[PDB]
Amino acid sequence: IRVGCHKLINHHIFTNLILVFIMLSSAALAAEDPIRSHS
Ligand SMILES: CC(C)CCC[C@@H](C)[C@H]1CC[C@H]2[C@@H]3CC=C4C[C@@H](O)CC[C@]4(C)[C@H]3CC[C@]12C
Repeated sequence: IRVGCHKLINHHIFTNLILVFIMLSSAALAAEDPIRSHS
């Protein structure tokens, strides 16, 4: 059934966790070293 997966997508805590992961995955991009490739 597609109803079970639909409820999780349109949830209150699931959409917050995926949103805080997006703004935290960006910080992983800013911390990279551009000079030393092998670090
Ligand atoms: C968890 C991620 C996505 C957000 C936090 C990222 C920052 C705060 C973390 C990610 C990897 C970490 C680095 C991993 C390895 C080292 C080498 C060590 O000799 C000095 C600290 C240093 C340089 C860490 C500093 C903190 C660091 C840059």
